Amino acid sequence: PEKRLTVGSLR
Amino acid sequence: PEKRLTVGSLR
Amino acid sequence: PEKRLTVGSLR
Amino acid sequence: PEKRLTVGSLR
Amino acid sequence: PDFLGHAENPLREEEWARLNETVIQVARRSLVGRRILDIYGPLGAGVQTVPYDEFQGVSPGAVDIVGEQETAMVFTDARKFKTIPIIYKDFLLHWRDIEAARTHNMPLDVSAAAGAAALCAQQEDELIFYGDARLGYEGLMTANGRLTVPLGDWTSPGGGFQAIVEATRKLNEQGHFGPYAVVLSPRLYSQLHRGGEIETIRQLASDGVYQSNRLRGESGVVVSTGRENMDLAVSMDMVAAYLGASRMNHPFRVLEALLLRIKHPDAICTL
Amino acid sequence: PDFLGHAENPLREEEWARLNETVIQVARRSLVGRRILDIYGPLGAGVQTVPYDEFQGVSPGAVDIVGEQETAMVFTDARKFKTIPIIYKDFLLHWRDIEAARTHNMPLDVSAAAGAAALCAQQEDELIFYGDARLGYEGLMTANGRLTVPLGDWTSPGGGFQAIVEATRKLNEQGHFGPYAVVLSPRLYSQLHRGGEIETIRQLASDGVYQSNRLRGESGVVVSTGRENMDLAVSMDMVAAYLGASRMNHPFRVLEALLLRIKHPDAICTL
Amino acid sequence: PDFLGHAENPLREEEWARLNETVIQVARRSLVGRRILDIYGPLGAGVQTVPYDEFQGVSPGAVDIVGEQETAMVFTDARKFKTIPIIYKDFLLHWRDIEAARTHNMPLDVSAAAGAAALCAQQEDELIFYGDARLGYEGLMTANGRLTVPLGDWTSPGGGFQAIVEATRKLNEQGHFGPYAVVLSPRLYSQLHRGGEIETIRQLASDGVYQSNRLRGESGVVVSTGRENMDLAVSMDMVAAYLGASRMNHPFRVLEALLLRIKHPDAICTL
Amino acid sequence: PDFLGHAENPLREEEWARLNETVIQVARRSLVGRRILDIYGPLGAGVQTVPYDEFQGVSPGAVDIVGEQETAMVFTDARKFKTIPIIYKDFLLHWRDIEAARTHNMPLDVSAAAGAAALCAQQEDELIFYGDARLGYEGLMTANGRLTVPLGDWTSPGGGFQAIVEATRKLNEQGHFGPYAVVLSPRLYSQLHRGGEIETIRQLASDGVYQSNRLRGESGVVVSTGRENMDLAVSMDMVAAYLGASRMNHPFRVLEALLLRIKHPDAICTL
Repeated sequence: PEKRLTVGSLR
Repeated sequence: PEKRLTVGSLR
Repeated sequence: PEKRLTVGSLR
Repeated sequence: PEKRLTVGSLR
Repeated sequence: PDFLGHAENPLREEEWARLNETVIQVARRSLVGRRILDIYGPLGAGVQTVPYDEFQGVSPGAVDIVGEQETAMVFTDARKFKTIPIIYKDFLLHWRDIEAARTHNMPLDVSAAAGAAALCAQQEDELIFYGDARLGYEGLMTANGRLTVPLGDWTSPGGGFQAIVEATRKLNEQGHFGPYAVVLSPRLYSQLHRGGEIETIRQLASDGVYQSNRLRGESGVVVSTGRENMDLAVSMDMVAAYLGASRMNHPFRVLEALLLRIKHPDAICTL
Repeated sequence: PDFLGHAENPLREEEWARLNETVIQVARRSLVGRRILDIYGPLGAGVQTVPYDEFQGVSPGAVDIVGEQETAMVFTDARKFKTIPIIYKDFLLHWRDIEAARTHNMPLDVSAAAGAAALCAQQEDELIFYGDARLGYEGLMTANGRLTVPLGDWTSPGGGFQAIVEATRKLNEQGHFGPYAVVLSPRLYSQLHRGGEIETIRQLASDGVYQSNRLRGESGVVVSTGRENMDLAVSMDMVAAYLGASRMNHPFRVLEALLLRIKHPDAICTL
Repeated sequence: PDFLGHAENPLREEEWARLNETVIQVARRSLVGRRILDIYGPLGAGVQTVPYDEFQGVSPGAVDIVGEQETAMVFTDARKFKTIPIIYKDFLLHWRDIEAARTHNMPLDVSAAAGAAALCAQQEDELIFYGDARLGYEGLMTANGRLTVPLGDWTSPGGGFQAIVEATRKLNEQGHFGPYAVVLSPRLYSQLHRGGEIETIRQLASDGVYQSNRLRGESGVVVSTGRENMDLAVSMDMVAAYLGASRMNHPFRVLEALLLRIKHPDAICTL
Repeated sequence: PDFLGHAENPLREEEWARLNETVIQVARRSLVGRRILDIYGPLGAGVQTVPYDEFQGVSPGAVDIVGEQETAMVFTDARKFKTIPIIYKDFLLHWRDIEAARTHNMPLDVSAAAGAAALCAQQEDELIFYGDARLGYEGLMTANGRLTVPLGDWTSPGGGFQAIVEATRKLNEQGHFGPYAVVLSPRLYSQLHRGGEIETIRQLASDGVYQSNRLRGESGVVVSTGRENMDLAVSMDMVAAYLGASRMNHPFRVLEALLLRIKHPDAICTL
């Protein structure tokens, strides 16, 4: 239920 | 816990 | 409590 | 107590 | 039977997933802005304002036996707390298409979703590289103190590398020594490959030389990648939301909440 | 309640771990000078001076069959005991931001800490590769007896290998035969890749050709990596400390205690 | 590990004791004023004022077999209740010095503490001899009813004796008789020192012939040493107090609360 | 409290291990003669002389059905039995540094030991490549029967190859078929490395090319490194011993017992 960014940063 | 004195008068 | 290097020995 | 060559030849 | 009413969740978990992977892969290939700069961690949907920081002036640090220099960046007299905009696009899904996929037991057609996500990512790149100019946001090409480096002759092989050098030197004398990221317009990016120069530029950058379609005309920016110079605050990432239903169809919105904050305006150098 | 009372260590656990991981990641991902130097064991910051041994003008001999003839012995020409400087950067943290992170469960903004760590590491590289002339310290590129080698025709493909081989030759003639490590300015370092020379230099060095942005327009150093030729005395590593609590804000300081001692000045050659 | 986080009491009992002995010995060898002035017993930190008394006029008293003479009642002519100021000075102690002391098991360096003690003793002597004026305190040079006497023919043989004798006569006429103390500025101190004056002054005055730099270019006083004529109300003696931790340091301050009360202004004669 | 006594063993086991491994790494890194000399087995400290075999002249051998052809005998022309010298070097450890390690806990530094080991290796290489003329010993470039070959000017392409090939022709004419190794002074070694000729020389030699500091400005040798041409005798390798304690300073000495025996002097060719 946390934020869980979807598309991870490329860097 | 005495208030005490540190440097006594030189006199 | 020892030195416990953090960032080091990067070689 | 053996001969025990320390700096072995690079060869 | 389900399409006879105004449905809450028209798609089940299978096609919701398929949509999520579709959007995430399309955007991941499409994006050229995130690669340049590190994102700030996910704040959440509620957050709408973040502290916009400015750090004009250089305090490179101190060397001392006793640590008495006392150096420390000064907060700006008034924190501006810039607000977080919303980047979005919309696409339709036909109800007959949904029911056909359900009855055929076949993968659902998400071409409209992929197109909407690509357009939203392109608009994100436009926002990153250029200010909105109606919202008042500040872009990489509109920032104050861009460190403009003149572009004289550019087609001789030496000149292309020289211009990047000179930009590096400007960043040096302005105080930034961190790793460099180079973003180039498509024209001069393709042109630079004539003499193998691109690899040398990439090595000088040490973090990546990429190309953006949105840059118009000659457009090269060298930017210290490091945090405390530029950041991307993400309130919520690329998602797909359901915009009710009209005319029995199903409109959806590809959604993301991003804000590019340029903490130190001297960390960028345009050409 | 935490606004009103006085207490230690504002940030709690998770946040302390976040800060520590951020600073150590930044340090490791930024340090180049430490790549070619073997660090003296961690002193613990209690020690503030180290023996500045200078093994110069050494004497050969001692070929006898029964131990006669004698030797001059080995000792530093003169004990100096130079002191270890402190490299630090101060950043500030608002209390409302901390409590917003506490309540809303958003990640805390560590951009200021990351920037302070990066700038402190950059200052460390500055100190390592250059003396400051204000604290009586000495760097690699300004030392006395640096065994300079002329670097004409660097642009030409043959020259870069030549200059490197010549620098090696000088090191050998003087004494040091060690596997070498090179450090180059982004101009030179970028230029050699197009030629193809970088593979040659890598094979000659056998321990690494590296890029350091702290160097001049056209300069570089070839060094012997071995211990007893260079040392990085370490008293205390990249750490974050709390500068008390003034006016309800929260100042922190990123800290390093390093000193580069070149015991044998012949192991360096500049370009 | 303790250095990183600020603490209320960084120093241990041993370092506190070392600080106290150092400041005590500096005060003991520095306080010229205390040796003459008798000191009222300390009161504590809580008390901030003392009853400032006046004894204008002298009642001879009487002797009788039974004691029926109704001698004049001796009491304060006007209560004033002056407030007790604070004399203080700030010195700085470095965390690395404390850590080095802890590691080497060596006495802590208190040079700054000694300097602060010396300056605080100088300020106390300044307050005693000349009043601050802004707060309206009254000193030896600022007293009312000082019985000013000329000092002509200085540096001529016997000049010092003549001046002191005349002052002594004036004091006798007022009715003050005890052991005299003479305090002189360095200039006329040496001017009488040159030819045997000091031994005669020491004998006739009978308590002291002291030198103080706090006096002006050419001045001196011949106070009556005995109590009731003058006193020194004390709240708290030379102590060292910790003013928090700032910028990874340890600022301390030498503290005293002293107040010179000249109970009988006729006991003084200036030059 | 060893500083008030003639300490027997100042260091303990891990310090001895550190010293031994440091000198071992110094030796392995530094020896270049031991790369091309096969070493006669470790004899020990007891042995002080070895047979010096002279194999002047070539006996081709015999082939026959019956095995009775009476081929020329191969044996030492005259047994010599020259002794094995001692190559040593003295470094020093300060008693205050010892005390500091014992209580202060700072780590001991053996940079002086590594420098002494390097100088001992340097003297060993000098002995191998050159005689001393004081002990009646012999080196590579001073022996009788060296088959000297003139050296055409280098910095010209193919000059180096022509020279080594000539020298090879001379060696083959003297009936030595052994694979060779080329040892060159740094100057002409760099001159050869300029034109990329080291590939051809290395593949012709197949035993490697090595550079020696000791060789003069313009000097070089080609040797057949196989046994029965040259041998190195080793009574005792690099070992660090305690030379008592004078001055209260602790002296140590690195020892090595070597002797080069060029059993077939025709196998070496100088330039």
